[PDB]
Amino acid sequence: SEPPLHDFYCSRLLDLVFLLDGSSRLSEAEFEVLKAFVVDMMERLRISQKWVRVAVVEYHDGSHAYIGLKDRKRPSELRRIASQVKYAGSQVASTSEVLKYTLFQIFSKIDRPEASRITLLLMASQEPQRMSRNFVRYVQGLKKKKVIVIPVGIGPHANLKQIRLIEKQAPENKAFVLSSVDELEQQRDEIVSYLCDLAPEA
Amino acid sequence: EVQLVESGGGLVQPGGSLRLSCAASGRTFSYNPMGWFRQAPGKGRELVAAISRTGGSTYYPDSVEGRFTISRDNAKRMVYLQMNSLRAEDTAVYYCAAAGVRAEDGRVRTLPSEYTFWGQGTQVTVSS
Repeated sequence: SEPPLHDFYCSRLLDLVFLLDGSSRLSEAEFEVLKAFVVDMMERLRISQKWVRVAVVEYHDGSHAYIGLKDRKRPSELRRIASQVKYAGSQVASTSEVLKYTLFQIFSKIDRPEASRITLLLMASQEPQRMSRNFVRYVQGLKKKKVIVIPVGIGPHANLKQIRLIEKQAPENKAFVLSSVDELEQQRDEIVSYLCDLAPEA
Repeated sequence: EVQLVESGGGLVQPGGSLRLSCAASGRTFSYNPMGWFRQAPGKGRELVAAISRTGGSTYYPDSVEGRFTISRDNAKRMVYLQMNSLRAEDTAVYYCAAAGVRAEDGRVRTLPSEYTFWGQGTQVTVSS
């Protein structure tokens, strides 16, 4: 066991998925700030197979999974892995494809019905419409598996209408719309309190 | 559950020292904000020391401030109360307690109603 790094320490039943926009709408330095936000959030969670489980995926035209929910590693090592996520700078970061991945790979089987399941979709870009044909189907699929989708729009190129589409599919799908990556550290305490509140204590 | 077990009480002369220990266990223990209460014979329970989840903040009432020190060891899941310059009026049963109301907030807790989990108490007697 590893002791808490902060007074805020979420010890609840939660599967938390971090989906990181891999597009070039974020510079390499801005992506660094996004990764620091993910690490900051992880430091405030009790990461363990019996408490908070985390997954970290960078999405472009396709997914690169760095951490899976079932990965039995020390929190310190998971935070190190997240801090070493490589910059992609891709042209396309498809929200449809990464939500498909979340629905059909991460939550293909619900191992923990007693836990809340939350997807933090950190978006900085807009995928081409030719990739969005099944976007609503995937968001609806996640709703049916009781997966809460929380879009975090970052910067002026975030897909605002997909964010609004996500909010409409289920009332749990609250959105956070930010000016830039610099705002992540300022809203972090609010976001993690909100996510913790969504999870049960027992 | 959360389980708490205290030790370290004793019989001391005025001016003496003790160091109470409280061992926490149970799967739902989350390095909760912890506190020490004391109960003089036939009276109520009073919070005499409190500490945050990390240990970076503490609280004592002015009646024991300067003389009591609360600390914790999260690797060992322990909390401690060092009691210096003991006075006759410190005679009481001392209880270790853990806050279980919105425990994700690890700040120091001063309200007794925030304390959910309790040890069995250890006796401190100060007599000349």
